[PDB]
Amino acid sequence: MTEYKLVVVGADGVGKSALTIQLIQNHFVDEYDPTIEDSYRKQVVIDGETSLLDILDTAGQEEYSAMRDQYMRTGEGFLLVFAINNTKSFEDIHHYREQIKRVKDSEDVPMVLVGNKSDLPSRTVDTKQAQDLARSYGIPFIETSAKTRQGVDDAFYTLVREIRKHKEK
Ligand SMILES: C#Cc1c(F)ccc2cc(O)cc(-c3ncc4c(N5C[C@H]6CC[C@@H](C5)N6)nc(OC[C@@]56CCCN5C[C@H](F)C6)nc4c3F)c12
Ligand SMILES: Nc1nc2c(ncn2[C@@H]2O[C@H](COP(=O)(O)OP(=O)(O)CP(=O)(O)O)[C@@H](O)[C@H]2O)c(=O)[nH]1
Ligand SMILES: [Mg+2]
Repeated sequence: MTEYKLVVVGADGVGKSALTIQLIQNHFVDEYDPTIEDSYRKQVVIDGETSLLDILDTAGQEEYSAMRDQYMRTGEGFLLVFAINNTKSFEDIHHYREQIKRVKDSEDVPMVLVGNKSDLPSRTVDTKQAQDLARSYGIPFIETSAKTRQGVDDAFYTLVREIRKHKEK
């Protein structure tokens, strides 16, 4: 069975774990341990292909050991998550993309930009700003809410499709 290694990255509090748990368990809860980093799996059918998604939900201290580089390098695609109510989380996207390009040693890594917490009224990052950034990176942009489930399947399935496009090259 086909398997895809997906990694969910971004600033604290943006909703990486809530997104992951929506994908796997189809629900939202008010609280998630902010400290837990681990991998999870879901079996999915995307465009008729059955596959296993192994999802690394990142967390924990900001450290750059060689071991951490090597683990990140096994990721085949990355969700770059920010929250639409947190400008700093959007500003930090650049850094996460640089670290991915560094460990993958490539300017062509499958990535999707994800603007999470789309249900909240307290927007500080404009949709247009995010679209322009994703266009500049050459990657898709998906608006999500882990709370309502808006966009969640689309974000993960779009990342799988980006991985397939890379595999065709
Ligand atoms: C992820 C990943 C990541 C990759 F995708 C790819 C390759 C990587 C190779 C690494 O060896 C290591 C990583 C990696 N591991 C953890 C990070 C992290 N933490 C602290 C918090 C926020 C998320 C979670 C984990 N808990 N924080 C920031 O950056 C935070 C900011 C704010 C304070 C200063 N820095 C610089 C920028 F300004 C942004 N980067 C991180 C990072 F790159 C990598
Ligand atoms: N309204 C709303 N709340 C969200 C959404 N996604 C996550 N949350 C909430 O935001 C907070 C952070 O959620 P969490 O999933 O732990 O984020 P994280 O990015 O995993 C935090 P860490 O970086 O420490 O692992 C929680 O209170 C969570 O329920 C969303 O789409 N909408
Ligand atoms: Mg988390």
